[PDB]
Amino acid sequence: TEDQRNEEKAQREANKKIEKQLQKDKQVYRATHRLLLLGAGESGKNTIVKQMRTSGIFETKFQVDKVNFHMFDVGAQRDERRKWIQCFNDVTAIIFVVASSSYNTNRLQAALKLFDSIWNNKWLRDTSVILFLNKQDLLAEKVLAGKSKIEDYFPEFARYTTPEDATPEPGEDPRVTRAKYFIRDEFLRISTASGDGRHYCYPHFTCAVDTENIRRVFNDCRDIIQRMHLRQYELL
Amino acid sequence: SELDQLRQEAEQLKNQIRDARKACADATLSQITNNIDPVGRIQMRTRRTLRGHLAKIYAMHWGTDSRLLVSASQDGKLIIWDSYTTNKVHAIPLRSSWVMTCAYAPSGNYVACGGLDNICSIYNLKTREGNVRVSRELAGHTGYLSCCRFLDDNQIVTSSGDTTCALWDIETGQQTTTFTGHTGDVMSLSLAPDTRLFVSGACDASAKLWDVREGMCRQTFTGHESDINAICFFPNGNAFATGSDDATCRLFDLRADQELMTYSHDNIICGITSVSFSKSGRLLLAGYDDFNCNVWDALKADRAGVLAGHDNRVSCLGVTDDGMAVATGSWDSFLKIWN
Amino acid sequence: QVQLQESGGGLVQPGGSLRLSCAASGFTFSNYKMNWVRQAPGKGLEWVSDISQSGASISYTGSVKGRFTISRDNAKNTLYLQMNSLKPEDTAVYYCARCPAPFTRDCFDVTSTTYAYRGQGTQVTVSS
Amino acid sequence: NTASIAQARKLVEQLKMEANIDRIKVSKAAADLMAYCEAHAKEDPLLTPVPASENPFRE
Amino acid sequence: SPFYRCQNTTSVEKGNSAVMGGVLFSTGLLGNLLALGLLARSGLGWPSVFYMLVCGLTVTDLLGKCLLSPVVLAAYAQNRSLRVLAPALDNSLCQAFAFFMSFFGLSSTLQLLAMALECWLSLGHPFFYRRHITLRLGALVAPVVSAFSLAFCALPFMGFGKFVQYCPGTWCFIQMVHEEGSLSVLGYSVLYSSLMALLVLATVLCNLGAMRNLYAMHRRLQRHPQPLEELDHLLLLALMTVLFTMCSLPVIYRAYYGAFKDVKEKNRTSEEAEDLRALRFLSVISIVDPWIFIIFRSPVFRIFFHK
Ligand SMILES: CC(C)CCC[C@@H](C)[C@H]1CC[C@H]2[C@@H]3CC=C4C[C@@H](OC(=O)CCC(=O)O)CC[C@]4(C)[C@H]3CC[C@]12C
Ligand SMILES: O=C(O)CCCCCC[C@H]1C(=O)NC(=O)N1CC[C@@H](O)C1CCCCC1
Ligand SMILES: *[C@@H]1O[C@H](CO)[C@@H](O)[C@H](O)[C@H]1NC(C)=O
Repeated sequence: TEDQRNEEKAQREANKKIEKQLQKDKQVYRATHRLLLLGAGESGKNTIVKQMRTSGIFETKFQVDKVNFHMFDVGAQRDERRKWIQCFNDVTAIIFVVASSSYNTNRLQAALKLFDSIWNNKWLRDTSVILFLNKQDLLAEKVLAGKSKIEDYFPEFARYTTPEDATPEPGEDPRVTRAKYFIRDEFLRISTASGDGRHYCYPHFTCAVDTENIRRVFNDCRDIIQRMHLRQYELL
Repeated sequence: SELDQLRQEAEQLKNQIRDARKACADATLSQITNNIDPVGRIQMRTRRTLRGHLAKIYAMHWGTDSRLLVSASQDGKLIIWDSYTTNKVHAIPLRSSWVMTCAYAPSGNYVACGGLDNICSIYNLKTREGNVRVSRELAGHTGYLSCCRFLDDNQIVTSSGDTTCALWDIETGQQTTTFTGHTGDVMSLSLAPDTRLFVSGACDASAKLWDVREGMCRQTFTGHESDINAICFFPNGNAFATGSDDATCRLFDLRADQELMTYSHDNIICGITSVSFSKSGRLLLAGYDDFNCNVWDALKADRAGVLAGHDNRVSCLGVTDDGMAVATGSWDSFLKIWN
Repeated sequence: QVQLQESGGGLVQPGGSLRLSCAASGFTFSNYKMNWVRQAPGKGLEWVSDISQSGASISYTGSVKGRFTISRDNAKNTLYLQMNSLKPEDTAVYYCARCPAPFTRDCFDVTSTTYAYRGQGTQVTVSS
Repeated sequence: NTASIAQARKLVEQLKMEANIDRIKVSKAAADLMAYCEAHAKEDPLLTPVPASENPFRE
Repeated sequence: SPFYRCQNTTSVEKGNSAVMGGVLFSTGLLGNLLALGLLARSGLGWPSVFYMLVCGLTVTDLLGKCLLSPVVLAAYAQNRSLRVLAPALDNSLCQAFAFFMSFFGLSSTLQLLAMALECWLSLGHPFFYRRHITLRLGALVAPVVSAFSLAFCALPFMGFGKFVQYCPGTWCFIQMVHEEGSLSVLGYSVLYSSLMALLVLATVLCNLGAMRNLYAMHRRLQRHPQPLEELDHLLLLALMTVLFTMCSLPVIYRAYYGAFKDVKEKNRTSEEAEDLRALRFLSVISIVDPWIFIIFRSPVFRIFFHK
């Protein structure tokens, strides 16, 4: 049984070499944060990709304050998402990009329905969503001087008023302030109905020329990690 | 209109099929049984716990020697285990981290995997003077890879999210045959004991029987009412079982061309992720979303046992070729061997 | 065999009324949330309304609020959509859609092209 | 419209070859599955447990 | 006249009773047993780094009370001082009593600092916490702290300090007053309490840093059965900080008052009663530890008194 003892010695040595490599991989895995970039082509999702910087999936890597982020964009998949979206249940956050100017087909209602399913999916109940309401300048044109109207697609907009805690931008018309915060309150109505303290929604107004969305992703992700760490002190 | 006439003729043909199936349904599987002895209580214990994956495990597959096992996790890792000693034999880093399926070649020389990158990658485990490398990448699917199974060292059949199945020539990397007809994402495939037929389950609540050497659909089965997640052949090749999102397993017969048995309970309200048979076919093991695995009596449709050891969703299941043990993978990043 | 069959559409003057029906078979009707969707002659598939497993949880798209009424009948496995004050913008093919899984709060792909759990639809034309 | 009639033509042709097959009685098919299990019951370790000396996973 | 009267006495001085020393053990036994009863239900299902730290603190608090209190209560019952309690063990019982009393004070203070550091790092530097703080590190806190505390508190056994018996004769501790002002006796007394002073200061600063982040987290959420919110976590940190500081400073003050004030202007009757209250105050930290860290977090308790 000398050969039997030697081959198990050789098998134990090969297991030790693997375990040493898996220790290095564990340190890299927990020092890296993964994000899912979700949105339609018209929403300006591709413009967010360059701000951060056939194939089934694309990856973008960027670093903020010595912290590594890996963002994944779905390249070649069908519009039925109910099966492959379960793969992103353990990401740090889902980046949801919405064309706020597309309210008149009703692309804004389509984005609200997709956000409702993501927020209420049983495998995504602990995943936070970073919401980017994109193209505020396009929304500015269609509300102030344009004849495009949002009350016909959203009858509740007539009774809606700007909240007191809302901060209008410098040099911003009051009429487009109502347009921005009405769309934001549409998503906040969904998120606060069944948030239950497991996941949170972080809405932001963005533009193509901003180039500050990379910092806002970092700050929201820091808050997501803090609240994950806070759940360990209710130990019973 | 010509489109309306084709819908009427299709509706007429569906009634002819339904009447033909009802004509041969003289009895049920329950009536033929119900005089045989029940299985009893099946109490299995965990014999091994395999640790080392960093993220959730999506797939596993036994080798034909019933000792070596391969598993896939979404930490971008492919680990080959020795189940008798719990030693790790290989750890293959993957180019894409979103693997959804894995396979073990019956010769033991190759392992395949794939996922959201729409590629089935072949790894050679017997490289001369080297480590494990990528032997071949199979491209051509326009959707995510969901399942793959070797026929031999040079042929492999894959399922995909583009509502198709394909047969590949590994040496040339080209699709030899394309299997079309499903209208939803194909989630699983199971090869017959003789590699002449296979069955697939898709998200259109149907299962199809395919002929490998002719590339045509022979029979279609429409028992379930929601998406089919898993499928597995009976040991003799004349039947198969499916698991669906409607919290129900079902058994279908090829020669009778209809469903035979339904495996469900009132207090089970979660979908089935994986199914497998024991060596004789008497037991039907199913993995569920409520973190458990149920053992069913295949002939009497009464639950005989529970495998409850995972803290998260059970995602994959597998029985050895000698029938000695079962393996369960889960979203808690652990594999267990039950006996 | 999951089957959904729609009926009740037709030509109607503006300001008229229609009632649509959806006979369901092949599944337990009381375990699923049901939807109405439509496709305009130029645009794509658009969600209209939905109703929960037991009713009592009803939502509409904004353009039809106060004019459309969705109803459920679990005893007869029928879905209804009462239409009042019809506009020429309501000309579409209306489909009866079922959510993919039972006992679920979310419904994902009911407006996707080539969705399995949707019927063939009925044509509604509003013109004077 | 062209893609709709093309899909419906292939649906009819698929249903024709599936309708014209020979099917056996369910009782005949049920008796074959039952006879397979009883001829391999003694060869199923999960059904009939093996002794601990014959179990490679028992330590 | 020697400063310590009861250093050679063989009986309990008249005018003392075990009521105060029995209440502290009775309340501390029921609190820590209930806390360990709850930890068994959750962890074993009849874990985080905070779960590992809390278990080590509760084990130390239970071991300290069950090991020291019966010796004190036996002295009152038998009317024999601590150095004639076990004649087969002679005065070695007093030396071991003083060693363990100083060990449990130092070990529980170091454990509370590590629990303050863990909460400050996880909320103040969440990205640094995720890279470097693991479950293995949290399981090595109580063993490594105890190994250091056992070696540090054994310095008087090596010739660097003294242990003496305090009136009424029912307890022993570090000698803090020396008539000749020897640097050997007074050097360790100052070194022990200076180390304890820096640990208390670091624990208070770490708790203040953690409470600052908890208020900032609540402030962001304000902009937008029941789980614990940020403010009740801040409420429990504020309560622990006040009690930990209040019950630790009497011991530190006695060591500095005994090393830097001349003995001739000190009196003796008042000093005996003040040294006793300092160690009775220090005993309250183990009584209130299970309630702050375990029992008030239990859903079972929150049913009866919602807050
Ligand atoms: C001589 C007899 C009468 C007294 C024994 C004195 C020491 C040998 C005891 C007293 C305090 C005990 C320590 C108190 C607390 C702990 C934490 C305990 O860890 C846990 O309870 C959970 C954390 C983990 O498992 O790592 C490990 C044992 C240890 C170090 C104990 C080790 C043994 C110690 C040092
Ligand atoms: O002499 C007298 O009358 C009272 C003597 C005063 C000491 C109390 C001893 C005993 C008791 O009697 N009651 C307790 O709780 N004890 C145990 C405390 C103990 O946990 C603590 C840990 C931290 C360091 C300091 C001691
Ligand atoms: C106690 O006895 C020691 C000698 O063992 C002596 O030095 C000391 O002064 C005595 N203390 C008293 C009597 O208070």
